[PDB]
Amino acid sequence: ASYAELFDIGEDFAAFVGHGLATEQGAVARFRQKLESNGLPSALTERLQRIERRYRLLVAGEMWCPDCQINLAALDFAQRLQPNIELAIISKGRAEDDLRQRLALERIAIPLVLVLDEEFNLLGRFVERPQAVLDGGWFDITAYLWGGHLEHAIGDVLAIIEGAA
Amino acid sequence: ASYAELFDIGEDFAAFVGHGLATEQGAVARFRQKLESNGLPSALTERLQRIERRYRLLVAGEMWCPDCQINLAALDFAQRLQPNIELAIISKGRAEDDLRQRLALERIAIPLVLVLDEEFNLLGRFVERPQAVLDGGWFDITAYLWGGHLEHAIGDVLAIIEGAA
Repeated sequence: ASYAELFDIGEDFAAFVGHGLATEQGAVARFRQKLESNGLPSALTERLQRIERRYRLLVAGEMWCPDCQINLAALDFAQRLQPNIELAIISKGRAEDDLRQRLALERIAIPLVLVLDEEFNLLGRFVERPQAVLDGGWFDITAYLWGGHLEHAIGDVLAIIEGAA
Repeated sequence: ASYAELFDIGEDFAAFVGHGLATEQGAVARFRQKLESNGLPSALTERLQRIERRYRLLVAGEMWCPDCQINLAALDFAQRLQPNIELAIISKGRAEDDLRQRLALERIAIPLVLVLDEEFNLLGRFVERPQAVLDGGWFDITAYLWGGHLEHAIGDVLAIIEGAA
């Protein structure tokens, strides 16, 4: 299926979360509250506000995955603040079946977030975790699992949008 | 999660089908029409009508899978004819994450259909294909992919219900 066809059958975040176990919806609620209370740095907030074109994020994720709970709570926050961004979420299994060849991936690590423009051209991708976490060791991964890198998922995605033209 | 918790977040067949690509919904429509036109043997139809207790089928499946398209179209038919049976469908990924240990499976072949009673006790399972297809060769698998074993998915499931007490 084309990226447009996949984004069409993808679910929105509210629906995605609504299909999760009570425990998993509570994990997402926890990461959401951290952003709602702490907010975001002003430099990042400014970069978000300056996004004036429409971007589509095609995600492969699942509500039982801790990395999806973490990073998608973040990207939902961003999208609710900046509705020029929109997420649609398909399954890991569907990504394994239809996205592995074109993306040149042997396996699908979730969340896989594909950043597309309005004509569904692929601008880049975020895979599993923020790059500052993927460059780190035990310490960074641990703070991340605690929700201390939520702003990095947003920053990474903005970076891909910014990196394009 | 318990089998009750998993069946609760499972989607019904109509919803499951509604999230599929137009092409995949057409495949399901095709297998449905074959049952709607041809029907079922009278011996099988009788065994279906005699199911007087409530049974819950917890399925792991995905709309892009040909085996799920085939066998779940069949089991939906059965359930619409015999509403003492009810399907709820969760993802392959969630089955990989939460059902592999308790079922003693190294991998999840879909559809995985777990047959449970009303107190969510596991009576048995159907895995990927009907047993008469799994015992066959190229010829049987080919007729199966063409939809010539739809009645066997139903029969297998009734057999598990019948095999219990």
